[PDB]
Amino acid sequence: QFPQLDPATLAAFSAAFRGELIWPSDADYDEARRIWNGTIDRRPALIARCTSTPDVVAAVSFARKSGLLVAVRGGGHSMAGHSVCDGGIVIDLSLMNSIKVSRRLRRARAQGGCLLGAFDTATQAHMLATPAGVVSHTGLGGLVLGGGFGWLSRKYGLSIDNLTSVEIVTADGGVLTASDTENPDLFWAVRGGGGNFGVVTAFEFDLHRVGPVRFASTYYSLDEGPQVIRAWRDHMATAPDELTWALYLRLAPPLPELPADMHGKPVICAMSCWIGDPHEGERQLESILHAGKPHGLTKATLPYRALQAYSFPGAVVPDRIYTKSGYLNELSDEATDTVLEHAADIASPFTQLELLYLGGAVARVPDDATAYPNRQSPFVTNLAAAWMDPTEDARHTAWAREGYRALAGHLSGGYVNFMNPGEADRTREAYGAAKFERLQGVKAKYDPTNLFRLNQNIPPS
Amino acid sequence: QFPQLDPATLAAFSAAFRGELIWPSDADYDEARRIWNGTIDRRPALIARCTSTPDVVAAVSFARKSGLLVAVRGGGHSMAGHSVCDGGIVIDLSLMNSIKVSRRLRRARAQGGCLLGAFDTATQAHMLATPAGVVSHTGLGGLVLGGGFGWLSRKYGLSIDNLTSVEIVTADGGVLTASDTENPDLFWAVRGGGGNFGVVTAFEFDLHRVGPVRFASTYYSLDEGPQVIRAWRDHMATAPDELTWALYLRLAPPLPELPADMHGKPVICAMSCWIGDPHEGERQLESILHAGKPHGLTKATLPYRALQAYSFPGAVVPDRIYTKSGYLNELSDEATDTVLEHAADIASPFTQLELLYLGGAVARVPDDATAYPNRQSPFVTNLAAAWMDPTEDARHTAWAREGYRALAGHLSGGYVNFMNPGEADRTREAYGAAKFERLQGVKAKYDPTNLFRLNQNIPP
Ligand SMILES: Cc1cc2nc3c(=O)[nH]c(=O)nc-3n(C[C@H](O)[C@H](O)[C@H](O)COP(=O)(O)OP(=O)(O)OC[C@H]3O[C@@H](n4cnc5c(N)ncnc54)[C@H](O)[C@@H]3O)c2cc1C
Ligand SMILES: Cc1cc2nc3c(=O)[nH]c(=O)nc-3n(C[C@H](O)[C@H](O)[C@H](O)COP(=O)(O)OP(=O)(O)OC[C@H]3O[C@@H](n4cnc5c(N)ncnc54)[C@H](O)[C@@H]3O)c2cc1C
Repeated sequence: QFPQLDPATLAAFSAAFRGELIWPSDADYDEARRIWNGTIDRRPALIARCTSTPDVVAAVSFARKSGLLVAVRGGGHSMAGHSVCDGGIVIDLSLMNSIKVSRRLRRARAQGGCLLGAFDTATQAHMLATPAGVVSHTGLGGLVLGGGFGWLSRKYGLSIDNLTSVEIVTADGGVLTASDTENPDLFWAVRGGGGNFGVVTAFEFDLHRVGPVRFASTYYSLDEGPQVIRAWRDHMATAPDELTWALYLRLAPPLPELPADMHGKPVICAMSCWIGDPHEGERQLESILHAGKPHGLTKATLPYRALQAYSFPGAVVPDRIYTKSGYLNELSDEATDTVLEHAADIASPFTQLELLYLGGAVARVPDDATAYPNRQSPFVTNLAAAWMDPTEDARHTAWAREGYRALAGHLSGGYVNFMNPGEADRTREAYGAAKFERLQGVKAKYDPTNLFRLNQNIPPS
Repeated sequence: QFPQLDPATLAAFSAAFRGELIWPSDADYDEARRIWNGTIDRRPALIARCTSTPDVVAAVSFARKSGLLVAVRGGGHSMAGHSVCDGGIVIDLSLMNSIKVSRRLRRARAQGGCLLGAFDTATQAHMLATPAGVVSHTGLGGLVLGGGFGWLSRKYGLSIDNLTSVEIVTADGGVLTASDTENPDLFWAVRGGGGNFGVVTAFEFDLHRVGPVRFASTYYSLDEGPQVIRAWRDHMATAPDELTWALYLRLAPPLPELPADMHGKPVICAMSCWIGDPHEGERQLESILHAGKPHGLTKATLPYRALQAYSFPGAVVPDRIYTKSGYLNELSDEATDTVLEHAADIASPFTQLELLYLGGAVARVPDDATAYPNRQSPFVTNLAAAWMDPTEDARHTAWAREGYRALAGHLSGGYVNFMNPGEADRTREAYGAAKFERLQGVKAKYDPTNLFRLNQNIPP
């Protein structure tokens, strides 16, 4: 926390760095060191709030020369707590939030500290968009480096499936461009390989015209759980790419569109949208609303930016979280009953068991085309415990582990962006042998000293 | 657009500047110089995309020493076309988009090139908010400098009502902080005085906790205009601050919630929300949804970031715009009949005659407390023509001038942020005589040479 640093190397850093520094003595230190996973409480020796690529260069070099453990933070959403370290440096990108958008080229160049909401605002000024996650205050940086999925994915792929190049500052402090024609080995590995390979300071995306989106959300009783999940599973097997439909098993939020009788009870929250013409969307969405008896139905036609900003409306932002996730190739009747059993035990108002269906454009990309594993597994499940009181940490986490272990025979792989702080040992199984090996090769070449290790880490061969 | 420039001056600029420069022969020049108002087609000598306060200092100094006319651009939304110039320099702030939010202090610090949706995204990470306009790709910069109202304004006041300081780069190239206790004269004037005083590089705002908001939108046939508008004006006179309710007279959008038989027909779009508990919200909104026979009802409970991003679902972004706007102290029956007459002439899809009701927290601030005029006038009406084809410019433009002149007997003042490119002459009437005089005194102190004149200009 207060390590001795060489004064000369510190002075050099300072003259070269135009951003803001935050030291452990400063009034804003405790707030700046907080990340969205409030169970992570770590005290860096320094927070370096970078404002340009040269800033990031100066910070990487200063960390390398100084031997400080490097944490890189984009939006701070790491479910594993990777964006803050004890005793090291946080290379904080959050003030690097610029997006340039060319309407004529349908192209966006976004800085590596951008929030999704900032990105979506900029592109939707021209009615353009590309795929990213569903929660507006997520960081673009960590999400895209992991793959990145959300509302537009079945139609347009992962965020990485629309990435055309990056600017990246590597461990030696060099700046590189990686694309299909420049450093293509590196460009393959950052598309799903995390922060393993250097600090991405700029992402370039291809964009799509995305007009108003017919959206519906509704709640079903858990009593109809088997019928609704089976309807969903079967429907999605053959659904148009334009339909996206997610199920979130949760306590029903105390909202006026729901009967007060249902408040605080476990329910299925079904969220769905049609990426395409809204009169077609009305017809498609209507055909799936009656999976069970619907309650608290909201239907609306939203600009895409509002659909992005919609998840997940509540009075409280949860302080503490714990996730256990994996992919499924098939969702059997026995797996569904497991899901529903564990759902009924849910305790916190903020906890959910989510069941996502990917496939569509995501699956049509050849497996070896990026470092993202598991394109062929269309289902994702996430036991996302979330709560407030730290005295309850044991009970919440036990809930998520029990559900995972009960589902374990059905699960395969794992999305790097959904790993928790105790899942370092999941990296090889999540990527697979062929992928984990080619990633190690690229690690050996670009970060042979493993300067970047506060991520779902790939050690160099 | 290709002036002769001094090599020493230019070299000084280059050395001190760390942003991106765009010259006329660059491939991204034509796209960079386009602003929201597509009727404004202008060619600067230079576009300087600043990336920090010292960038802005360098660009201001350079423009002053070169005698380049200065345009300042935050989000490019100027209804008057002020953010681009022929032959000058555009100090383009769009890359200065960062926001720091303290949860513990309920405070944010936003750079001068931020977009509303970026600001709202950052503060809503902590369930916090402060009032701003209703379209997210609007620039925070020009919006706040002229006042700024939107959904949270009845409860929480104008954007400026929540501003506690600014960092500003003045015409002589100095950097200054202005607040209630530091250069308070300048702090009074930037709250409503536009970009007249320098380039704001950071805005600091107090925030409020804003959770899920109950929201409703519905359409009424224009036939029921007299009773709908009367219901609205009478109800807003005594409405809780928590309720915001606006009317948009327009051709009905081809949305699936509206019957096919109303598409493109003359309607009132009523948009409302309750800033407060959503169960109370459901009750209050139910009470106003039958002002006439409702059609195409949407009700949702939305995070505030989604309410902000909502205005408005449409598949085409309008290229050309022209606005005529005023305040009303009262909306009589004859004024009502006048607006309904002119709304029935709307014969194209993207134009709106908007009818807003402000008051609440906005009218509770003493009138001399900021440079924003017209706090005691609750109504704003905006004839907002919007269209695509340049050959139609004269027809749309005429529609809006005709409505404004028919209403002119009822109208007073004007919101600076709704002025068209031909309304330079309205500045005095907008502010009123006492404000405009206090404003010219501040202008003589901070911008005596009127370097910053591409705004609703206040000469010193
Ligand atoms: C509420 C919530 C909702 C989510 N929803 C979705 C979703 O819908 N879809 C989805 O795909 N994912 C989603 N996620 C998971 C998310 O993708 C990961 O948490 C992601 O890692 C967050 O990125 P970030 O920059 O905010 O996080 P950080 O904690 O800042 O960073 C995460 C990791 O990326 C590295 N990193 C970040 N930026 C850079 C950069 N510019 N260059 C190099 N390395 C970098 C960090 O070192 C760290 O290892 C969500 C997360 C949260 C908390
Ligand atoms: C679709 C749309 C919706 C709108 N809705 C609302 C609304 O709901 N409520 C509302 O109050 N207003 C609203 N407006 C009006 C808006 O407030 C003005 O158009 C505002 O001037 C736009 O700010 P800007 O930075 O985007 O524009 P710009 O064209 O970039 O700038 C406008 C003026 O501000 C100056 N300027 C901009 N940034 C700075 C800065 N950082 N420092 C100094 N000078 C600066 C410019 O020189 C120019 O004179 C809206 C505008 C549009 C186009």
